Amino acid sequence: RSFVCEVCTRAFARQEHLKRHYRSHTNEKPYPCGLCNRAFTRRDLLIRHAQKIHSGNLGE
Ligand SMILES: [Zn+2]
Ligand SMILES: [Zn+2]
Repeated sequence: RSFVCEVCTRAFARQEHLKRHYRSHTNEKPYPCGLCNRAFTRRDLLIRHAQKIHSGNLGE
């Protein structure tokens, strides 16, 4: 069929192309804020981000 990335469901036509593109889909910021569309490296950071700007109440 086609080489589609298993992270953003994109499309390709080569294995080496999607290969190097997959390397940037695992060591990326695993804490994407779902309020401002940002990214963090630590989990404690994402909490201090919303609780200080968005909000808290268990969530965000
Ligand atoms: Zn991708
Ligand atoms: Zn945010």
